[PDB]
Amino acid sequence: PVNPEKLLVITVATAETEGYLRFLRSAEFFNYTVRTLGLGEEWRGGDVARTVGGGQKVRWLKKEMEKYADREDMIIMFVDSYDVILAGSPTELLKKFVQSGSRLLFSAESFCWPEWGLAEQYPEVGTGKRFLNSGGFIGFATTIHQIVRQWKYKDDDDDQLFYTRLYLDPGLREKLSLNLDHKSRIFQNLNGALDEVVLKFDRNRVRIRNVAYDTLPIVVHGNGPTKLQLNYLGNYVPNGWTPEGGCGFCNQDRRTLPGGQPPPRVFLAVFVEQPTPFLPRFLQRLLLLDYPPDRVTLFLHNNEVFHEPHIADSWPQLQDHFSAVKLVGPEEALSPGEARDMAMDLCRQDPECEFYFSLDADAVLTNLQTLRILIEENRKVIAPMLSRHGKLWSNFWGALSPDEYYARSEDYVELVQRKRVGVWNVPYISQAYVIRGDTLRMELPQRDVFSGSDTDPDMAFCKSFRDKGIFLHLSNQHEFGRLLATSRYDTEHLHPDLWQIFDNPVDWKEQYIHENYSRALEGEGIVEQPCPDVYWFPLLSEQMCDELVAEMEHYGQWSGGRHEDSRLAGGYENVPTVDIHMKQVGYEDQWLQLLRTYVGPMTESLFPGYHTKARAVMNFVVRYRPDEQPSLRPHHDSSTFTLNVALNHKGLDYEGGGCRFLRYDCVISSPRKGWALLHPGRLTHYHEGLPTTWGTRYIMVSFVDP
Amino acid sequence: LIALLARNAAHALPTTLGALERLRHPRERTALWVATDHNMDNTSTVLREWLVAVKSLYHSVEWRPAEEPRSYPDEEGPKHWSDSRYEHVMKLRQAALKSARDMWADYILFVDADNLILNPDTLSLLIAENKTVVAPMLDSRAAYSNFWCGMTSQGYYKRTPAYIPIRKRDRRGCFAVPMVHSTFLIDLRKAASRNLAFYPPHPDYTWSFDDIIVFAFSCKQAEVQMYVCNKEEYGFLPVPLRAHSTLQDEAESFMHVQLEVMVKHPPAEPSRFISAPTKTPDKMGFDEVFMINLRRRQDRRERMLRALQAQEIECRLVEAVDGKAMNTSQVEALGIQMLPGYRDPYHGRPLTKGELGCFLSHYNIWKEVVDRGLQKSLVFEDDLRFEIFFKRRLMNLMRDVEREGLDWDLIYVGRKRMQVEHPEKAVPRVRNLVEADYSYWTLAYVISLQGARKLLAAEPLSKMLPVDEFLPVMFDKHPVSEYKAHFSLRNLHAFSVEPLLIYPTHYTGDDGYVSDTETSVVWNNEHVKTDWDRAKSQKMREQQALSREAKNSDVLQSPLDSAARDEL
Amino acid sequence: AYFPEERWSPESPLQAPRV
Ligand SMILES: O=c1ccn([C@@H]2O[C@H](COP(=O)(O)OP(=O)(O)O)[C@@H](O)[C@H]2O)c(=O)[nH]1
Ligand SMILES: *[C@@H]1O[C@H](CO)[C@@H](O)[C@H](O)[C@H]1NC(C)=O
Ligand SMILES: *[C@@H]1O[C@H](CO)[C@@H](O)[C@H](O)[C@H]1NC(C)=O
Ligand SMILES: O=C(O)CCC(=O)C(=O)O
Ligand SMILES: [Fe+2]
Ligand SMILES: [Mn+2]
Repeated sequence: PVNPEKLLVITVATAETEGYLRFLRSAEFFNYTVRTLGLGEEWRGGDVARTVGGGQKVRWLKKEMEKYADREDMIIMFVDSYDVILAGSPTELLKKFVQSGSRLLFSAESFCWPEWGLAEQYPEVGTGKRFLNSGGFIGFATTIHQIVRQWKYKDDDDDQLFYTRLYLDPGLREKLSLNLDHKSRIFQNLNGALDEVVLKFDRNRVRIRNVAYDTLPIVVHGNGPTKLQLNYLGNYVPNGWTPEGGCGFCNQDRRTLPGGQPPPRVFLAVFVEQPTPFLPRFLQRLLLLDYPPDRVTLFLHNNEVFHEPHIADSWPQLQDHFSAVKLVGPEEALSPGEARDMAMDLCRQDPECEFYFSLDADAVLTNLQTLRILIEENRKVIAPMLSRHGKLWSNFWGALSPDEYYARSEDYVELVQRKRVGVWNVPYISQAYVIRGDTLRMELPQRDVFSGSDTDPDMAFCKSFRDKGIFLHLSNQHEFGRLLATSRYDTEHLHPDLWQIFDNPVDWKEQYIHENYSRALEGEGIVEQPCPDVYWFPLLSEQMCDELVAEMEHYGQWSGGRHEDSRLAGGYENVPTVDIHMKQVGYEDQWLQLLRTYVGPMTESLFPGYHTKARAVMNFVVRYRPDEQPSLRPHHDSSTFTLNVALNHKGLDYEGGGCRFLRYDCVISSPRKGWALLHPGRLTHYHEGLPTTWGTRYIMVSFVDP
Repeated sequence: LIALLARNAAHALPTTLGALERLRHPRERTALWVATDHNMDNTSTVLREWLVAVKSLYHSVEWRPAEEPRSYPDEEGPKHWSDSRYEHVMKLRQAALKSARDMWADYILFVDADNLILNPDTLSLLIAENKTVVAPMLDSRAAYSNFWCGMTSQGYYKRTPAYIPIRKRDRRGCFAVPMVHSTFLIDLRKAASRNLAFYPPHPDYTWSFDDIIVFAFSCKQAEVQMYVCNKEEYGFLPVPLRAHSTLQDEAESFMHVQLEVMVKHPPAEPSRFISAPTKTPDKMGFDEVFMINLRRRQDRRERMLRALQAQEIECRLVEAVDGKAMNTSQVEALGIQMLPGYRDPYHGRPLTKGELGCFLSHYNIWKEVVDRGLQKSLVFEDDLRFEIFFKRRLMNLMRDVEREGLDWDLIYVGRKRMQVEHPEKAVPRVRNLVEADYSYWTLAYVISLQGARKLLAAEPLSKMLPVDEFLPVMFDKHPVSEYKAHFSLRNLHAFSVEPLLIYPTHYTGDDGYVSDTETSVVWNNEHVKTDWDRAKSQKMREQQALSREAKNSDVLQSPLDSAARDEL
Repeated sequence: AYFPEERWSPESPLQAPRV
């Protein structure tokens, strides 16, 4: 029945790092009484775990212990403060200590770090660990007083070997009742026992379990090269994310931009490389962000001569928008690492940047509030969650292989599909991030972060950030955007973007398909029935029309007109037209895909009970000119129904007429640029073409389901 | 509802159905949805007979036989698991789940046709745990069992530190496990059980297309934890054979399972409503099979005779001289003389009456072997266990030894190696054979007529030792040179099989361990009785010492003795 | 793949009786 108030927590930490804050949060979760030593004092040691060290905490605790040299009734425990996260309540800890009944319990470890020779001197242990680790201990104040009063060495002396030598004395160990926790009852060192720990969820809290010994530890000390694994473990224990209650320390600690002052200055950046499709859309989208232009400093670094005309066209609009606008053209012959590094240094040497916000070329931000929410988060580093459409490829990583390469974690499939929501600790981010300026200034002062080795610049950047001890958070609470596909982007066309129908269908539809199509499909009117069994619904936007006529005029070869044919297997056209079939241009497969995806459902909803697979063999674009060819004679079409789409605006470019249904006395006189005509053409509908008078007109015709 | 899918299970069905019949659950509250398909044997007929006989005892029986085809065209053999077979089995399991749902039946137990559910209370015990999915832990001759404690990411076995502590029942308890298979209960009364399916894989299912993995994913997506319970010893199952294995290998594996049952339990009695196939014992091509047994021992005698009839091994019972019942005048009339200076190396005794009786029993067997001119004879002690395929593997080895010729005298088949060091030299061109070193546990060996003649010509009666001290002397492998110095003819060509086929039934210190050889009085006097000193019994089992660096890699192994699936 | 998860869920309530 030990009272909880007799236990005092003692930790040492020179500075205040994010790890120390995490430990403080974990300790405060179970109302622990923590006293910190060496707060602000210089680290008179050296490398934390490279070869040796730890000779200053002993001196500090020897100076501290003089106040409690006689407090027998008090129980004191010491522990690291940078890679330790508490998990259990004090009551169970003191209960376990009472059950052990020793005077000083040390955390046991698997290997002998400082020396190897003294291994045989250790008393034998059945199943658990045998050696001693200096990661912490629990003991009476008099006992620790006696054991550590004997310290008289240099401040740079190693620590664990002194404890090992003191423990190895048999008589003193018997007198001091020194014991080791071999079966992981209190302390669990993640080094060497990575496979003996599993996460045991609960309702409103989380814990860890040692499967090998079937016990629940209280303190975990992820020492050694296990920073990644303990950092992963810190996402849940003890209040990270439980199924009942969402996220924990994920909603508080927000700036909320109060005061009405001009919002903190932002140094935007753009790195257009590996030529990115749909560039003009992103350049246009660069303006409509929800942040005042006077507080936005742009830096557009190009690396492609191919994309030079687009940036040149867009440049004046940006120049009028932002307070400061700069360009670095492709002629500088600058590798991406240099670009990122001098952008980083340009902000780093300008005290007026407070959040250096990179944004790569292939990251479309469909949410216009990304900057506001991310800045409100006030994380040291933070990235938004973007994933390819209908895949698993995201912009972060779960865990790193021993080769420092992409492995697969366990929760990654959860996080990519938003089954879990919060702000997650992550060992690699890219393609969009928000870094705090102070971290740039007094935390990353060296210049060479992206260059300096053979590794990729991004991996080098995250590796540099990992060793310095800086967290790389990541949030996916809302929806932020999607990553484009630049695996293959041919550029041997006037508008090579038109071939991107397979690669990025959603943005292709957004740019190209007429904006009124979806509303018409879901059934709020729009579609018209000028004559029975005839329908008028808009399909294409103006960009499709103008880029298509541009491509076809680039080809230029206007074959057709003769009553015979070689493109036809039969070799005898019922009626000839001057036409360019999609087969010779190489665009036919994309057109069949478009018919399959964006026309089929329209016809199925328009004609109930009809089922289609959208097969088309003959598809072409016909030009009507008053001098080349007149309109067609009355005839019939060799297909179930015919899709008829105009390609240029009537009046502004040409004057004429549309279709003429003989059996119904129907005349179509005003074709629209972005609309399509659907009508059966086998039996019921005898149609004739009206003659063009002035100008030149283009019409797209296809025969589906022959 | 008790379900059962059976294919080519005719060797196993008689004992398994009797075990199901012995379950203490009211048959008017049970059912049956037994289906059988793609049978190459008479399984459908045996099952039809049983179901016809038991039909009036159960609430209902739904029978869906398909006698043809006997195989799929995409199958390479009876043990090949093709995708078409996996798909069909998944469809069958889905249909069984549907049948279970339509009668609103309380729970479904999918018993596999090769699972021996020997504990009659298995159902009541599993029901009392009140779990949505719970499997009885089934025991097997290996680390194999009906559950996995771990999976990496593709659904393959992943060794975990929990498996061995669970497998040995050092930790008893219902344990969360990522997979249970073969035998498991689903509670259909629990609401969450409605979303489980085996036929349509989950839309998000992206793992290997395998019937046990797909169901585990469905369980995972439904948030249904599959618990495994090992609180009791529920029963036994055979180990999955290799793909190129025959139906005979499967039948022999199941027979070995029944033999292992018979090691610690009364025999699993077959159903009285099912016939039993006639066995035709043979002597496996040996000239004689001897069985040494103490007249006072009958439990072991009966067990061994049943085990031999099980393996179709003909044997001649050989009686034995009870040296403990022997008086001095009988020993003297036989001319039995102890080797001068003989002292048991572990305790400090001259000998026991039991060791004398054993020695004289072997001497009498060797004499009969010589008098009859028996070219090859097998000698058994009564507390042996069989390796898998024992008879066929031993007959193949002996046929290879004879065909390739060998002047062998005492090829050891089962022993305790006492010299634990560098490997022994493999005999060239003879597979699975090594030169024998110093050995304890002379439980059984084959001897040739030449060896028996040499042993009789050694005149061993004037220099009596225990058989396990005499034999290493006779092959010049005895470590004590003084004992060899007591003898002159040391020309036994002794070899040993590497994969021993026989082990003790009980080791020293095992529960039920009794030694009629060690617990005997001293040859002389009657007040010097030696009790078994639990502290002094030493050679309990020469196997834990063996997990050392004895190599043994270089012996030509036989294709036999191959088993396990991805759970070992 | 480090630290395999143990996501438990409370059992579902019993289904309503038939009629
Ligand atoms: O900037 C500092 C100042 C002090 N320490 C101390 O270094 C000791 C060991 O470092 P860590 O536990 O981080 O490494 P390990 O040696 O356990 O792998 C701990 O007591 C910390 O208080 C540190 O890591 N970083
Ligand atoms: C907090 O913990 C203290 C000591 O650790 C204990 O005495 C007290 O009951 C706890 N109070 C709360 C808020 O639960
Ligand atoms: C789409 O339809 C709406 C309906 O009100 C109209 O306002 C808009 O101009 C249409 N878009 C076009 C014609 O591009
Ligand atoms: O060119 C064709 O034959 C089809 C076009 C046609 O007749 C029409 O536009 O109605
Ligand atoms: Fe037409
Ligand atoms: Mn540490």
